[PDB]
Amino acid sequence: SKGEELFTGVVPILVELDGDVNGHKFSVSGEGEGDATYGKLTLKFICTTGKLPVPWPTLVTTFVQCFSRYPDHMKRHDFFKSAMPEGYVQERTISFKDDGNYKTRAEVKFEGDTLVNRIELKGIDFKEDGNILGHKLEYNYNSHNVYITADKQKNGIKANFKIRHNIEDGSVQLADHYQQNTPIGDGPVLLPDNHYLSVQSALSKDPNEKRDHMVLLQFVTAAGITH
Ligand SMILES: [Cl-]
Ligand SMILES: [Cl-]
Repeated sequence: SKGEELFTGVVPILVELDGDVNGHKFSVSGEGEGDATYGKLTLKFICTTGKLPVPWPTLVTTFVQCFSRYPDHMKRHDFFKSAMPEGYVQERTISFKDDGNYKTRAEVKFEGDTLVNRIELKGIDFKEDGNILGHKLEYNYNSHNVYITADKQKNGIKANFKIRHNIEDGSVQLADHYQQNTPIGDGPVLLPDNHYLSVQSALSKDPNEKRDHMVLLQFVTAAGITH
């Protein structure tokens, strides 16, 4: 079907983010590939402006849910692939409990044969000595569920979830995520019933890379519709 046929193989990915958090500006480029048949992503991100002024884990969710594995019985409800190749706009607010928030606007679409995620991120109201700008968050990542609902009015979807970032003192920082996705163009989309994505993410470093960077391996599987 439309869009999902573009994901049967391994697809190259490009990620590009312009960020400004509390006035601290940065840019990040990423490259890698996705194999939606297995829900599999492999990505490497490089901060092209120097040192990243926020913890890498805080950007994971912002840096391509069209690569989720939708089981065959759920494929009528895979919005993200259905919008391709024209794509979708993905907007989020990420509210760090007792700290500031990120607002992200992204366009996810094909440019030629490459799946691109172009993002602008703005962060406001952060504590300069908080867990984010104080770099108190551990370089690790928990497994989470992403809860998806249809947005009939906008012909798209919403999602809600709460990321839990381990802090170096053995506590956890909550990062509430509010998400809205809108298809690009007048084409057909598959609006889903309520369901979720089960997401596991592993963060590492490239031993040969001297720039500030993050390697991400992620598995995402849709679930919650069966009966
Ligand atoms: Cl970090
Ligand atoms: Cl969760």
